[PDB]
Amino acid sequence: FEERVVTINRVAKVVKGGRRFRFTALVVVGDKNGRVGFGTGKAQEVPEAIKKAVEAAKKDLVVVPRVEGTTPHTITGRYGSGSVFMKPAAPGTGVIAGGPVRAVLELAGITDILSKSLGSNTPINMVRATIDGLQNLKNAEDVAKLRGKTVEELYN
RNA sequence: AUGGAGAGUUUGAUCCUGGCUCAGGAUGAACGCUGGCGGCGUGCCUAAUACAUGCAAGUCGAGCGAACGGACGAGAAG
Repeated sequence: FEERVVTINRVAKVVKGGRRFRFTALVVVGDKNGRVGFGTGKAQEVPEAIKKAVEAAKKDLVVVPRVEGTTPHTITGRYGSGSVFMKPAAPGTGVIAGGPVRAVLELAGITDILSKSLGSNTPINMVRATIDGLQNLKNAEDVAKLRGKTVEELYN
């Protein structure tokens, strides 16, 4: 699994002595073949935080439906105030996405997509919104099975 | 399906709300520095301010009278 460090944040807890600092890492994990995960890890040192995040991301991996390097249908993934619109694109379009979304889509093995972050730009909520969208993605075969029709009948 | 990227900044730290700021494209542009050439364009946006000088509306003799020019070529031998 490829691993990309989306953000590293120095967080502080106030004690009598003063502020105690730890580092938080947000990491996306993917095989670049329809499985992607995200995890957060916190530690006094950044390498240890990254490592914990990688282990967390591997624990939660989501299967993404892909139609020839794009998504099956347009979707708006929403989590909290985070909102990400993702529209399927033709080959050679490239990944048109910003910041956290790019990492998630690339590691999921999506090479062509149109995306816009419509909500919060906070990295974690953008990632969760993106994952939500991918989770609500559906494939024609499953829709056909659920609706008791052939894929051809689905499209008429 | 031919088409859609975000970032910084309120806190000890946080999530949110929210404004501010930036990365792009464009111009009858101006200014600074610099400057080889060619092709094709563009060039008073302001004082519908005032304007020296030349030029930008004439033509027709197959409408007309008249005037000039007087060829060709009429006479005398100084």
